[PDB]
Amino acid sequence: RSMELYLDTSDVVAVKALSRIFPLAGVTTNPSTIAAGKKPLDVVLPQLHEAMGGQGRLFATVMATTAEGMVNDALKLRSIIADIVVKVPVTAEGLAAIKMLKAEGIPTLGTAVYGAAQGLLSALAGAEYVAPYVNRIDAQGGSGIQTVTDLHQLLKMHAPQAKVLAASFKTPRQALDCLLAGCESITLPLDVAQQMQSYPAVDAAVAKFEQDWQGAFGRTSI
Amino acid sequence: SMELYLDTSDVVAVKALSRIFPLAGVTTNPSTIAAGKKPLDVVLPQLHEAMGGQGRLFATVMATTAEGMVNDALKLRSIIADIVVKVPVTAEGLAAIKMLKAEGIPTLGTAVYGAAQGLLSALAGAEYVAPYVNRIDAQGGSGIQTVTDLHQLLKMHAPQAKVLAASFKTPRQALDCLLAGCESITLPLDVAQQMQSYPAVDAAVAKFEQDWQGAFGRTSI
Amino acid sequence: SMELYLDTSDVVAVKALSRIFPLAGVTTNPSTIAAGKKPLDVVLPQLHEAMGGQGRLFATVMATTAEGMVNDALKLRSIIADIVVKVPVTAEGLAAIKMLKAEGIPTLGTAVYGAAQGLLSALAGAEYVAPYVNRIDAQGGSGIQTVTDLHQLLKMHAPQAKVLAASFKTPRQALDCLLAGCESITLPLDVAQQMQSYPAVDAAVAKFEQDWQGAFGRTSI
Amino acid sequence: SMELYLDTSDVVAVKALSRIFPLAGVTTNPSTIAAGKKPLDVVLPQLHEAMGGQGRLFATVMATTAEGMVNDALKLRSIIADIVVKVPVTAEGLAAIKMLKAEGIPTLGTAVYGAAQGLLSALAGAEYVAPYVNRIDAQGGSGIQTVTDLHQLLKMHAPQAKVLAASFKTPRQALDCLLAGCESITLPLDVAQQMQSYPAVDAAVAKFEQDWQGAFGRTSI
Amino acid sequence: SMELYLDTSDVVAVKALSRIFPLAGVTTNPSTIAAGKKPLDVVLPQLHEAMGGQGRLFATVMATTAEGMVNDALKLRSIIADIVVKVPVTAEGLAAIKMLKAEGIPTLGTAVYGAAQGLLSALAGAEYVAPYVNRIDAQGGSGIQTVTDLHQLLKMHAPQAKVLAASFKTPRQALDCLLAGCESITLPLDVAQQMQSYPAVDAAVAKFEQDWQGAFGRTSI
Amino acid sequence: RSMELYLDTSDVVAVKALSRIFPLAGVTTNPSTIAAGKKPLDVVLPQLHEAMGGQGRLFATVMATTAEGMVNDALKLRSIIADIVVKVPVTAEGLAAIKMLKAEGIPTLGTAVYGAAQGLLSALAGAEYVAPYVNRIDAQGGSGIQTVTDLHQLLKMHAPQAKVLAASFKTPRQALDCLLAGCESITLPLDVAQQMQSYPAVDAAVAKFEQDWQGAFGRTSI
Amino acid sequence: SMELYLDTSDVVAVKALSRIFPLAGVTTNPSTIAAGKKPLDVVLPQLHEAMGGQGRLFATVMATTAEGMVNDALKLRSIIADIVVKVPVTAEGLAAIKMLKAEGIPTLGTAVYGAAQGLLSALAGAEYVAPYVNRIDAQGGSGIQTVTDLHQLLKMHAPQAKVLAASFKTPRQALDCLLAGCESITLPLDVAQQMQSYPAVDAAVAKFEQDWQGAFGRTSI
Amino acid sequence: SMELYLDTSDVVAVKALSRIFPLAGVTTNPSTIAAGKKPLDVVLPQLHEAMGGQGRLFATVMATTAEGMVNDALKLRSIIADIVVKVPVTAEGLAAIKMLKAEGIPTLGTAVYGAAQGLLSALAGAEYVAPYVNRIDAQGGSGIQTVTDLHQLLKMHAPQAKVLAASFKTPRQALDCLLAGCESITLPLDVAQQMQSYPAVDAAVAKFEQDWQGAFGRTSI
Ligand SMILES: CC(=O)[C@@H](O)[C@H](O)c1cccs1
Ligand SMILES: CC(=O)[C@@H](O)[C@H](O)c1cccs1
Ligand SMILES: CC(=O)[C@@H](O)[C@H](O)c1cccs1
Ligand SMILES: CC(=O)[C@@H](O)[C@H](O)c1cccs1
Ligand SMILES: CC(=O)[C@@H](O)[C@H](O)c1cccs1
Ligand SMILES: CC(=O)[C@@H](O)[C@H](O)c1cccs1
Ligand SMILES: CC(=O)[C@@H](O)[C@H](O)c1cccs1
Ligand SMILES: [Cl-]
Ligand SMILES: [Cl-]
Ligand SMILES: [Cl-]
Repeated sequence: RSMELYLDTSDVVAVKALSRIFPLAGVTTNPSTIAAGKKPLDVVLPQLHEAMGGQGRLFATVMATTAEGMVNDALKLRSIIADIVVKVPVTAEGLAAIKMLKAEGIPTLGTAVYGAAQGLLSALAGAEYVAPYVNRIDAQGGSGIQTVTDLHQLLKMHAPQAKVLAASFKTPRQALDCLLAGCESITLPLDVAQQMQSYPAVDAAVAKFEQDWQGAFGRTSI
Repeated sequence: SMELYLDTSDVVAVKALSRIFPLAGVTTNPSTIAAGKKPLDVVLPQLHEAMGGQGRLFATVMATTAEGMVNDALKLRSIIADIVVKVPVTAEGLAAIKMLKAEGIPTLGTAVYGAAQGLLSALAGAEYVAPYVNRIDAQGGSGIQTVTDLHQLLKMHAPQAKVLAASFKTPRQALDCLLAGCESITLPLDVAQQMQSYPAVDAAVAKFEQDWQGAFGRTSI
Repeated sequence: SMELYLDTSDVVAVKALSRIFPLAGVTTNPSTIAAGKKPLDVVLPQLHEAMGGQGRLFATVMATTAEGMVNDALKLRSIIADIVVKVPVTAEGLAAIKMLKAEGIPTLGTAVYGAAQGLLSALAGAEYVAPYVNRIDAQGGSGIQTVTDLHQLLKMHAPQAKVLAASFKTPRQALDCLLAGCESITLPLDVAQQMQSYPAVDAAVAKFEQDWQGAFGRTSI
Repeated sequence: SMELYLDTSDVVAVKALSRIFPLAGVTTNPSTIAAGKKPLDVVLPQLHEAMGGQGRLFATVMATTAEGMVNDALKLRSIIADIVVKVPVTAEGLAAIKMLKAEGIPTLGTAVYGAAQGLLSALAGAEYVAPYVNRIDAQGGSGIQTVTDLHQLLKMHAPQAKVLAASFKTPRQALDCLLAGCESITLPLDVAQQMQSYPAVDAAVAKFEQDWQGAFGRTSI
Repeated sequence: SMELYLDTSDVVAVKALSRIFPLAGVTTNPSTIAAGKKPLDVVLPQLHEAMGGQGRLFATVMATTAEGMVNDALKLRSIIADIVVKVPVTAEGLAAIKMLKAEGIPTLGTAVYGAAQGLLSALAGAEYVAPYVNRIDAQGGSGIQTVTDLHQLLKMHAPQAKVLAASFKTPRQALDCLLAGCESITLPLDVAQQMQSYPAVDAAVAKFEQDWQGAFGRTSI
Repeated sequence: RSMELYLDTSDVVAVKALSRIFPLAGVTTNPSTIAAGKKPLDVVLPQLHEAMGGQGRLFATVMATTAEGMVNDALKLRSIIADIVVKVPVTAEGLAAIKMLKAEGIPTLGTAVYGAAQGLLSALAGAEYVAPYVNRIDAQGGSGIQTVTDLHQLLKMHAPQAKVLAASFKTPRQALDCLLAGCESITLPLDVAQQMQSYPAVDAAVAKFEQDWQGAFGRTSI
Repeated sequence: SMELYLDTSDVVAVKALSRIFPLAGVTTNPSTIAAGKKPLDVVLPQLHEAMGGQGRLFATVMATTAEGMVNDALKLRSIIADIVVKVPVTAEGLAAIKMLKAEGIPTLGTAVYGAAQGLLSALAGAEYVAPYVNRIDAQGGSGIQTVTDLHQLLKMHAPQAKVLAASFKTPRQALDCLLAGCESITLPLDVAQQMQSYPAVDAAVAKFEQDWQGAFGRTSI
Repeated sequence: SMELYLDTSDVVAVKALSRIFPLAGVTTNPSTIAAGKKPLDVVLPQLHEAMGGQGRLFATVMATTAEGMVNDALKLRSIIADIVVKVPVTAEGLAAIKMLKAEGIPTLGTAVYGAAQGLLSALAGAEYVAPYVNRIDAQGGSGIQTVTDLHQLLKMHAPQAKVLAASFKTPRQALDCLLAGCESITLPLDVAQQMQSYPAVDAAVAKFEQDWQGAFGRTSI
């Protein structure tokens, strides 16, 4: 029943480096980070999978406007990565697509979720993950944390096969607050993930350990 | 696990929104049947087909004695074999719900304006109870508090029944009902159709498209 | 799952309301049987018949010593094989409830005015505990608070017992007991006949009939 | 499910109240043993007999060292084979409790003035933990708060142990302890009597009788 | 259920307190080893023996790089076969914890100053997470809040991990961690030595003795 | 706006002894304790007044059963003690009496109060103090603390010229809980007051002060 | 605005810390006076001048009878004319506080272990009430809860008095008292020192200096 | 009534954002002054001019000793006669704040990482206390909690002082500080720039424009 922690990036190098340190469940991509990488899906998706040692889940986003075109995008994505999770923006056509994909047996995530009812609808349609945009919700004068709180309650009561996968972070604290509200998965962008490697108090505590050790013995080693 | 219903008799709307929303069914009442100009024997099968043969239908008895309500219920079931029969929760309605429980015909208790009235309908055997959220507000109560209390009462005192909240003017009313734990909900057309547009979602998707076009010169996968 | 009871000895009213309400049985007390002016050997089979041979019956012992109360319990059980014996929660009553649990005759602890007294009766073996909600109010206490505390005590510390709340002047009191978790209830006649009319529900049904008429020329299905 | 105890060494009171209260046993302590002037080998079997040969008994060790306390335990168990041994929660007492757990002799941690101390006694092996509610109050703290915390600590961190609350001046202290989840309790005689007999219950039974003799000219059933 | 630990490497003190406290084991850290002036291969078997061969031991790695930390873990395990390896939760420590999870060596994430950092160590595979309660308090934050948050985060998002709170100045800090749900705890010597004597307890036992000798001439049973 | 602590007794020697220790505002008598004292009102009441050194408020209960009889009793009590406060049990006739005595300008207390509504009624009729029987309410299965809480709120919102004067106590904790609920005055029975009279922990702290002082100066005193 | 005190009789420390800390004065007690090994007539003026003639002084009576406590108050006030006299809140101390109020000498009620005790000392006339926060904890209670209740009691029932919390092992205890509304406080030396230096502050000041140096080739102006 | 500040040394940005926002002034620190590459004597009057010659300026001392910081403050006040001097809340900074209050120079206590530290700075005389919200988050605490506690501490215990919260990554952090009561705030450039873009507002206005055009054939008044 462990939580799932994802990297929100398309940057293969960073995924390889951070995979060594973090207990990562996989990588979420979106069209903007794919485009930023400049490499097409059929190139970058296997590269990201390789960068995680072949383990973990990948997510990528459909691009078509109509529900049926979104199903065709899903089929292409799955032909690139057989067990990829298909992200579908939760519009009306997106809801139709999510229902179609549930009928086809292809796992989906409802993305670009700005409110709890919209998120719950995508889960009822069949999405196994629902991704509210926490920081984006804030920026249009709402509360991303409250949306995550409500959405998580609604999924657990009314669509219990789905999880919240919160996205859109500017600080580690936002992600902490989402987890404290029960949200069962999370995808962190690169800078937020990197702010979680510091803690100078830990460094000083290890330094005092070493000073005491090299002071009773003649060693910093064991 | 929750059941989302559409509160209409408009067969065109049912077919359109069946494509978008995860509908569990359609609830009719006398007023939307009438406004549809079509008799039960025509529009009930049209509704059933408009959601692709899956889905639950609900329709309201019209008689005013309990035995008359049982008669109405039998006619409705002969029109649609698995239909759920809405009985307004009056004294006679409670009698009808009791008799129909005996008959093995599933019932919903409708026109509920208060938590205890709703619980009674559930105790008599209704497997759904439908408080009128917005109408409760309109006589100076709180439809949300009635749904909250009714849900608690059903979950500990009549656990076979669900709240099926109805009567909404805004999507937020329905969201508040769901947050209070209400297990099913039926939405009128304009509320469901407000749950379709999201400007910020379209702006994010348009930005995705623009970035994709800047990098790959295309708009497609 | 909840048990709804009628608190009366009036046989004609039990007959009348057993068709409408979903009754689990009837509770009598000394004052109620004395208003009836028919002895326990008459009115108890009549009350049993007026519920269609269904539903449970409750009646109160009159003796003052535990051994006397046990004798009364055997009398009542000889009149109605499956009757539940009401015992006022005094010291002797507590002793009698213990004795009756040893005998295997189900009891209810009645005339409870405080949570601790009620819990003691449940621990003695009573299956139901009956606080007098309104009478507690009149002592300057809070019937609702006592019911709330008693239900928590039973669920934590005597889980084989249920609160069967009694003594009501308004439907709201009974609803408040049910929302506090109280698992059964017995209503006096007037409070039963205040939950059986709602002008808003009749107006709703009337508007439904008006639309049906204005669209099909009939008020029938 | 809850265990109610009497906090006394008075064999007459035990006989008389075991007929009325659903007692699970009797708790003795050195002061009440002394006040009875009878040694343990006399008064413990008297107490066991006054409970009708059922019931759990508790007695306190008197030794000051762990190993002496273990010897006191063995003495106590020779007097009453299934007695629970009360050990004051001092450092030596914690030692004794661990030893007695190894020996298979059920203990109770007594003279508990704080929640951490009580949890320690339960972790060492005590199956009951006995905070002194009123004494804690008298020292400037809150006995109810200590019972509340200790019960939470036991259910999370030593789930084989129960709180057995002791030291009471009013029935309300006992009730507050039970509402806080306390699974067992032991009452001193005066509090136990205040829990029997309430004038409003007697007035209610008297009015029941009086109008049972108004219609019907009788006293009985 | 709960696991109580001593935070020390003083072998004599461990042998002494293991007779009184219900210890689950001993945690060491590099400062406390150094202050003991004995190397690991000497003092770890000594602490194990001083606990009587039962009990879990914990010891900290010294390397700065993840691979060297894995090395230290193997060495520690050669000294004590079932020892838990404490890894400070840095980036390299997180790497070391993931590697050690792959190796099947149980780990504790130590030097934890915030809830998210601790949660990460559990996700990487640590079975225990040790926030420094008082050191968080000293830097202006709240060690109790960090423990409260961390416990919730582990119970819902990393359920195979427990909080093992460390760094205490008062018994009240440890109590508050346990009231927050903390499933294990490691106490420094002075703090363990302060929940070891209670004046009001000794006064109660002396009152017992006084009454007992006023009645039976003697003390002892 | 200091609270008022009263002693609930008519034992003159206990009043003199306990007034030395405690900051008493006065003494409340009732018929039972006056009877226990075996001395008529015209002799105990002046004795109690002097046992408080002349300062201090006195309270005594009427014995008559009709409103006009109670006004008579009140006039007699005021002839004994010019500024005595007249206690009136809150019955229907008691309420009529309190209205009449308000008209007379004679301060009154509504006593034998078992419910918040009853107590508020007595204050509305003109009582300046209202005395719920905390422990008697606890005794018959209710909550004297809740009754004090509700009564205090009612008086502050709806009868602000009146104060709660809580009575009937088996423990000091009941009294502290009344005070924490805002109750503005309290009358303590002898045993409860006497339990508020020693604390071993304080004596241990003082003994340790003395022992450190002796170790440093060999003196024990200043 | 708040009064922050130092809880010491170390003259050198008082002079040092008075330069850093915004102190309103110094509280002495018999233990710290004795540890300084100088009598009152010597050390009190030394402390006064170590605060630069500003600041209030507090000192404790030694006598055990009320008359003796008053006599001690007179000696104390002849040494320091505006000193506040600390009286331990015993029965005799309550008497002494009453007498000193009648004399017009300001008092603090010390060694308060419970909220009602503290309230009594304020009612008797004490301008300050000093609970022993950490010592209340060590007895198994909660010093923080005592301070909270006492502050509420003083504000509604003895408004001329302030809580002056004392007895601290951590700065967090002090902070929790101030958050509870505590209007004055007195810190021992080690807690006082912990409250000034924070490594993260120094790190931020160093980063500021480094940026300045990089942009201007200096660390000044 | 609340005071909104811009946290920058960028003279151009100050002029731009002065046009939009209701600024009360500008806070500088060493890092932003340094990043601007202009000495205090040059950039501080530039900033004053960019604010239209009104509003408050803040600048930080660089010295490490109280006496050094005081002379730094004198230099600052010679550049800007009414400037507020930011002093990092260390021990030396505390002494500096006390001395500067003696000198009548307004100060702000900066680099506050905990509520107690900040309160000390206000008690020493600082008119403003600046916790570093985001930096507190970063080291494992909660900057929002620190702001909340500090604001309560200042309002109860140092009412002449205001929280001036700083260090922000999002507008939400600042909103949460204001909702906790914090009375002043200083925003970095990018957060201030997120607070001037509102897509839904632009959409509503464009809809206004379109309706006005469809009715009057023009877009203006
Ligand atoms: C039973 C219902 O569905 C009603 O809510 C109907 O939709 C309304 C018309 C005007 C207010 S409510
Ligand atoms: C237990 C009952 O059946 C109620 O009728 C109750 O006994 C009354 C309250 C007020 C008058 S009678
Ligand atoms: C632990 C007990 O058994 C109680 O009886 C308690 O110790 C008291 C006796 C008298 C005043 S408090
Ligand atoms: C080394 C640690 O992690 C702590 O266990 C240690 O006990 C403390 C040092 C300063 C305050 S507490
Ligand atoms: C009327 C009073 O003033 C009370 O003292 C009353 O007499 C009590 C009975 C039991 C405890 S208190
Ligand atoms: C009056 C005092 O300051 C003492 O209570 C001192 O502060 C101590 C606290 C804990 C052990 S000694
Ligand atoms: C002290 C300040 O004025 C802030 O700029 C603070 O230093 C930071 C927040 C995020 C990165 S640095
Ligand atoms: Cl049966
Ligand atoms: Cl050690
Ligand atoms: Cl008396």
